[PDB]
Amino acid sequence: LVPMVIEQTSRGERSFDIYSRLLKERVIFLTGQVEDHMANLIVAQMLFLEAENPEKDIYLYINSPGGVITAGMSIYDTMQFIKPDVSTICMGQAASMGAFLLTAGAKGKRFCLPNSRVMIHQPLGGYQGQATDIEIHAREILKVKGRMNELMALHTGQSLEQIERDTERDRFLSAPEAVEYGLVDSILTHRN
Amino acid sequence: LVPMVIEQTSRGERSFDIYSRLLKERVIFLTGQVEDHMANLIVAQMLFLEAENPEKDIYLYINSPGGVITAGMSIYDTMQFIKPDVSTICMGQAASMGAFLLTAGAKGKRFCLPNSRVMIHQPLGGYQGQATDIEIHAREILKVKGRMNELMALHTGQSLEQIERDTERDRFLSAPEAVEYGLVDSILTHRN
Amino acid sequence: LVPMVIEQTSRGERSFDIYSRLLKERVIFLTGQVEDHMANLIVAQMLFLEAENPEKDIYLYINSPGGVITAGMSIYDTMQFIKPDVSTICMGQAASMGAFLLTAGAKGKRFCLPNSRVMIHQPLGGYQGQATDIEIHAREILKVKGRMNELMALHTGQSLEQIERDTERDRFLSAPEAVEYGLVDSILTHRN
Amino acid sequence: PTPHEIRNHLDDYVIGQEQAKKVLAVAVYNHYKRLRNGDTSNGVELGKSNILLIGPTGSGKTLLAETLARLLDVPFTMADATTLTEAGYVGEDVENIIQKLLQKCDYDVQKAQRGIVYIDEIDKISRKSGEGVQQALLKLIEGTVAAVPPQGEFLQVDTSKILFICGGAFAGLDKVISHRVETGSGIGFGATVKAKSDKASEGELLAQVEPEDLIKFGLIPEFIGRLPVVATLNELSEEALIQILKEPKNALTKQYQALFNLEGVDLEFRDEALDAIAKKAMARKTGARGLRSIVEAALLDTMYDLPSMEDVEKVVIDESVIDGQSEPLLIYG
Amino acid sequence: GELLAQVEPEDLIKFGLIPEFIGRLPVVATLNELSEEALIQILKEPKNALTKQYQALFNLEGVDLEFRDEALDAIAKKAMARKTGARGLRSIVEAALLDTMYDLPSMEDVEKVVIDESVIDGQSEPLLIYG
Ligand SMILES: Nc1ncnc2c1ncn2[C@@H]1O[C@H](COP(=O)(O)OP(=O)(O)OP(O)(O)=S)[C@@H](O)[C@H]1O
Ligand SMILES: [Mg+2]
Repeated sequence: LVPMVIEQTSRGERSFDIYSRLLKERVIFLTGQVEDHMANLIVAQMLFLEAENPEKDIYLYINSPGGVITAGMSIYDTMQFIKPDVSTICMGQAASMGAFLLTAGAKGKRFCLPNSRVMIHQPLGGYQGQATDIEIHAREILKVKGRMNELMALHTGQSLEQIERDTERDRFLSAPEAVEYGLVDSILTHRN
Repeated sequence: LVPMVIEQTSRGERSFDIYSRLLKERVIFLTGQVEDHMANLIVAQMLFLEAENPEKDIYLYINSPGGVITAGMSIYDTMQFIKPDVSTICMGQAASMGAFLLTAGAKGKRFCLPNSRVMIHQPLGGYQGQATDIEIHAREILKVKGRMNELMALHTGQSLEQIERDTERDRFLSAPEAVEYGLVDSILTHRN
Repeated sequence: LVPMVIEQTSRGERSFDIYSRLLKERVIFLTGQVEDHMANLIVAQMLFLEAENPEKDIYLYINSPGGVITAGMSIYDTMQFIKPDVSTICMGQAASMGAFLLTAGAKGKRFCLPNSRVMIHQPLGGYQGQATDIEIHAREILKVKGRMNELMALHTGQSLEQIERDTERDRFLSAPEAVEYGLVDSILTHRN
Repeated sequence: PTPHEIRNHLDDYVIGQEQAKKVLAVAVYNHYKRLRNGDTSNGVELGKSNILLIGPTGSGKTLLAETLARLLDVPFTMADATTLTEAGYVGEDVENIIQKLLQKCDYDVQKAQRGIVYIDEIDKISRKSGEGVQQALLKLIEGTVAAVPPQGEFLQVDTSKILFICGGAFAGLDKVISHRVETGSGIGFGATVKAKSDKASEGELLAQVEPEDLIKFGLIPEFIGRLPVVATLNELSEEALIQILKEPKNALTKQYQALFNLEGVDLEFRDEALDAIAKKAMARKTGARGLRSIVEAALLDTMYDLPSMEDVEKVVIDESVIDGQSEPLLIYG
Repeated sequence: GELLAQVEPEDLIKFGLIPEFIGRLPVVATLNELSEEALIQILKEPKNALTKQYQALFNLEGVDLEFRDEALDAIAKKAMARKTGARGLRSIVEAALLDTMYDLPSMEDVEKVVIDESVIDGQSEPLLIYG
């Protein structure tokens, strides 16, 4: 069940849900495993907010263990294409594609909760079939791994070699460690 | 089925459900196993209440055996971030993540029913794979266990060593015992 | 859940969803495996937009790994039949039928995201039964393969022989390579 | 006066709106030239030509009707449609305002026939009561003997010879116009998103306005028909506000400078200071209306101390003074 | 006080004033509610201050009273809460001294009356020294 909130305005009472009310304030939610259906929904919300006001910042809370890499790339392109700066805040956890999107936000506007955790790992795939087909798929996944590493180094500011070594295996970093690594900028502990 | 209640106001009759009606009075419900979807919904409700009035207390009834630890951490951060004090009342039972959130409420505003029960235990996890990967996951779960113990001691007021020993195995404490331990402050038996 | 957005107009407030709001602006979405049900829905949207205005362009975002070939052919015919030019933009990925529809857009109006990926492969099928029946099905799939290759060469501008050789096995091409191959025209990196 | 003469005089008091000045000047000249021909030798009757003004808030639509009216000795009155003016529970009928116009002309109905009654905020009564006001206003816009009986014996004057000019700051009208003539979507990668702080093309788009657009906005077909003449006003850009500070004859800078000249102290505003005031005025969204308030407050501190201070020859205001970093420099002498 | 400092002509028209009337008044001198510091000053400095009005009132029967400094500021804050401006100062002092005027004339051998912050706050009754 989704609670239905009511917003008081000059025109009159308006009916909205919990998610819709926050969306009107330029807020987006990224919950559940990343896939084509959910990823497309997020992209649509970003486009709508840009048309309404191409200057106000668009917030996006990332809380998911990850999902399809291809479905996650579409969201990244939309964030870097729309003129409004996308502010990403990590809530709960952000692993696999979630971590990549966390550092993809506009510089100086990346935040995370004090107890939030971010995990980064190399791309995961796999193909079965003839030898020739397996070779093509192996090259495809390798290319995606290199592109992802370059993008990560661009935001976090670390060297390309450092990112590759740290992505060889799952790496868990707490909120304080994320700031030093470069994934996020500051930590939102209490409202001031 | 969700009963639909009607609230009488000067403007006119308004349509609401049982959960929505209580939400308008700064009341939130935490039922079912903790997960990413349900946890995100609770966080959204807290943010909406803060915007409406950043001073009125926000109630939250905890009734669940627990769930994903990462999902629960997001709710804890929101409670400690929003200026309004979050009052947590245990109904039925509060175990695993439920117990942690029960003691995370504002000091002096934690309550529990006379027949409520609270259970506390160490984090539960598990990973399978190569030896190197297993070592990384083992260290990650251990770090989470230490952080949770420190937070518990901060609210209940007990020593860090005492919390660790009591968390080695499941511990069932009745409502009267919860007050002495420090998880809650008082017990709401009858309305006065 | 689908967020419900509100559009401000002179007549008054109007209720719409995220997908419906974009549809009013001549925008269509193609997500999920191609099938008869989803393909029919897309065709209906194109017809409605043409009636409203047979001159304004109709956008269509392709984000899917592919599906039934027969279902995809219906969408291709509709795009080439309606007077308005259909602009196709690849988001996330476009493989199998998705790649074919990406290059089927009006010349000079095909775009793709910087991180988008397009994969092209020969038709996939298979039949079981008597020898005579197997022969008929084998000829049918072969004819479909030839027709698809000819259409691809018409848009991309490449030779028929080149398309056949490249379609013998899965071929992954990044966004920069798609422009040179002829599938797309330009890449939309940032809004200008 | 011929339309050319009217244009020459009006451009001195108000700057910009070249297109609106050409259509407005011709409309008033055609209506008044018909009234002057009271004899009407030709059997053909002369019908009124109501004017319609469309433009963004603060563009000077009201100042165009008032300033143009001052050029002539005829009386001019104003009304507001936000109150749902009507002879009944809907609101207060503008008929009382009509009598006010009569009072200005020494309470002479003969001269009251040349009224230029203007109704502002006309776009606020658009149909979504709203439609009720428009319906009751259809007859009033055209000839109608019925009106509030004057108390100077009770007469009944007709509202046919009095010119009616309706103008309002239509909100969202540029969106419907774009969706009609202009192509492209408003949402999506290929959509042409208009920058809020740049590419102020709203004025140009308004020029391509037709009666069909007003129909969808909410105005009933009868109301649109009553207003045959249509005019558009372009938004004043940051540079436009700068010109309004000096180019207008009765500009804000000229008024304050003249006031100080009475005591022998002359103040001069440099080009750097003028642009500084214009940039902050745009942010406030008050338009030209807020220019007088901001400029007066900036020089209010020194204006109060100017009469008391002795040994003063001429003061000057620098750009830093507007920002509050320093105070107007004074040249002792 | 800040809301009134920023006003626009549309606000006056919506209130009821005819639009022409607003234009005729280019100058708009907006005032602000008296602050706590201003209330105390108006409570003592003015020649006709209510504080001295009551002092002269008791002089009819030969009694005088003095208001302590710690009590003047307390009365000012209470008046601000009433949101009645300077008029609230008279009402507050009247209620505090209501009991004093009810029994003072009846009592005999009264010399002076001393009122402090506690007396006005209701914690204790006004002090009185016989003589
Ligand atoms: N072109 C202009 N030249 C000089 N002064 C101008 C010009 N446009 C506006 N102003 C000034 O800005 C003030 C406000 O502009 P107006 O459009 O007349 O206000 P308005 O029409 O009453 O606004 P609405 O429609 O009631 S919300 C005028 O009274 C002038 O002092
Ligand atoms: Mg006006």
